[PDB]
Amino acid sequence: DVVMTQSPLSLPVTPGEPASISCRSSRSLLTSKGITSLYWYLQKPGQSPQLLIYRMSNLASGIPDRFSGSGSGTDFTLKISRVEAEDVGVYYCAQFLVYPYTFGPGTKVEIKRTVAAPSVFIFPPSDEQLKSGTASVVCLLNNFYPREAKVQWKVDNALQSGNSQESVTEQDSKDSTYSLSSTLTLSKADYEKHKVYACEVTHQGLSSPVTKSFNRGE
Amino acid sequence: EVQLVESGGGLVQPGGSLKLSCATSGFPFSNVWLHWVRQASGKGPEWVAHIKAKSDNYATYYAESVKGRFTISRDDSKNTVYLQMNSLKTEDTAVYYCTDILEYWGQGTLVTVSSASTKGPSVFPLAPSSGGTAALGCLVKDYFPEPVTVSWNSGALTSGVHTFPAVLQSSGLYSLSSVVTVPSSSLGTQTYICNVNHKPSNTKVDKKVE
Amino acid sequence: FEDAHVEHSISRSLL
Ligand SMILES: [Zn+2]
Ligand SMILES: [Zn+2]
Ligand SMILES: [Zn+2]
Ligand SMILES: [Zn+2]
Repeated sequence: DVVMTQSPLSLPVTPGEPASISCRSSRSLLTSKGITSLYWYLQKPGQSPQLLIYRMSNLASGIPDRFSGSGSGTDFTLKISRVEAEDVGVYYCAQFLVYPYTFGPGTKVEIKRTVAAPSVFIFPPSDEQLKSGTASVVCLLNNFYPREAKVQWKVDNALQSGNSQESVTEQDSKDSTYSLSSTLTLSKADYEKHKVYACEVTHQGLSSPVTKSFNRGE
Repeated sequence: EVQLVESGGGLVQPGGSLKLSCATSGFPFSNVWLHWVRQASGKGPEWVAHIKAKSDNYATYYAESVKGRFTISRDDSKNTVYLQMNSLKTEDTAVYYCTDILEYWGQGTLVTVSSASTKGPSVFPLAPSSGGTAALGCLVKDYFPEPVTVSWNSGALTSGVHTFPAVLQSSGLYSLSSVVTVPSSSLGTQTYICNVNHKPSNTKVDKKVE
Repeated sequence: FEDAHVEHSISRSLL
C-alpha cells in the first residue's frame, strides 16, 4: 500500500491571509517519466470533490491561481495566497500510482472570525407529539463562533444525563458563524411530572452560562 | 455537456446484493478510464474500483475492502459503467460516485446496508412562543433510512434558516430539525410552512408553524 | 508504476 497523511486536521484562516496545508505519502510518487502522482481536492458539504491541483503542481482549469502546489518527494504543500469565502471546505490529497489508490484524511479549512456569543431559544414539546406518548424539548443556539459550546439540560433544576443529542451546522456563508440544535427526549409521563424545563449554554463569548427555560403549561 | 448520473442505490439487507449504474453523456466514451469512489458521512473519499478501456482489455482493479465481492463493468455501446455489489456489509454504507477521478464526478447514489425497515417521519412544529428576534421550526422525528430534505415556504424563505444534520437515536431511527429566525414583531404577518420530504417512504409533508 | 489518468480523462476525450 501507500498511506496518505495530512496536517493540520483543522485550519481557521482570516479572509485575505494565506493558508498552507500539508500532505505526505509513505513512498515517493515520482514516476519514471518525471510526473508526480499527487492530486488535491476541495469538498464542500453536499457536493462531490472538486479537483484543484493535479500532478503536484498543475492548476486545474478554472481554479483561481490563488491556489498553488509544491512538493519534495513525499511531502507536499497546498497554498492559498489569500483566502476567500468560497474556499471553505475539506481539502484532500490523493495518490493514483500504487493500485490500492488512496486519499488522505482531509484538512478542514474554516473562516476565522471574532468571538460571537449565541442567542438561545427553547421549544417545548408540541401537544401534537404529546398525544403520541413522547416528548421532545429542543434548544437552539443561533450564530455563534467559535464552534466549541456546551449545552446542558436541567429539569426542575436537576442536571440531565444520557437523554439528549446535538447537531451543528457548517459555517454560515455570510457571517461565518455556527448554529446548534439539542433535543432532550422524554416519555410523556415523565414530561408531565415536572415544571421547569431549562437549557443552560456555556460558550467562550459568555462570561457566565445563559439559561433559557419555560414552565410546562406556560 | 458532460453528464455522469448514478442510480441503483437504496436500502438493502446485510448479505444482499445491489447493482449500481452510471449513465454518461457528452464525451467520447471509448478511451475514458472510470472509477467508483464511495464516501460515508463524516469520513473522506475511499476509492472502490477502476476500469480501463477496450484498448486495455477492460482491465479492472479493486480496493482491498471490496475484492471478491464487487465487480466493476462497462458497456461501451451504452456509455454506462456499473458496480455489482454482492455480500453487502453494514460497512459498505456510503454515497457511491462515478468519476474519471479528476474534474468530472457524478452526484452520487446512497447505499444503506441495514436490517432495519423503512419508516417515514412524523413532522412536529417548533412553535415561536424578547430581544426582537423569534425562532420557530419543524422537528422531523423517527425516520429511516436517510435522507430527509427540508425547505421553508416552498423555497421562498431562506434567510435565517438552519437545517441541522440528523442524529441517529438509540432506537436506530433518525431525527432532524430545521429552524428559522424572524423579527418577532411580524409573527402574524407571515405564514411559515416547512416542506419535509422523505423519498424512501414517499412522505411529503407541509406543516404550518404557529 | 505509471500514471496515465490525465491522458484517459473525460477532459482529454473532449480535445
Ligand atoms: Zn473568489
Ligand atoms: Zn420535577
Ligand atoms: Zn489508452
Ligand atoms: Zn441564524
